[PDB]
Amino acid sequence: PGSDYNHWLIVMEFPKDPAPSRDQMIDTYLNTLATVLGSMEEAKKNMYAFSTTTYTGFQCTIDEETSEKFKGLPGVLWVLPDSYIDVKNKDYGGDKYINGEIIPSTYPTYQPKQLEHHHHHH
Repeated sequence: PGSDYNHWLIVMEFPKDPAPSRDQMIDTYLNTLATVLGSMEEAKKNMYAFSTTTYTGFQCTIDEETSEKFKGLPGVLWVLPDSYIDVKNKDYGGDKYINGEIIPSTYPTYQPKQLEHHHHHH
């Protein structure tokens, strides 16, 4: 549902100690994408959304083969296909990254389906 094997959510892990700032995390997302894509220019072009609160990860337009390259990388916890949270607006959720400019998300606390926790029904 918006999932087409060319939009990928990459969930990461950060130091606690000094808590990374929000800008540090954005930079780290782009750093990670840039190492796989081989260029910072192409990372800035292909990162379209991210969170630093609800989850600590980013979402990018890369193909399936490319997404596999993230699974070994230090700091990467999950590589999962992204999907719409709002079909009408083709909204993938999370804050939007548009060539450096950040658009805060419409539903910031909304948990994406890919990161659902299953709660045992006792």
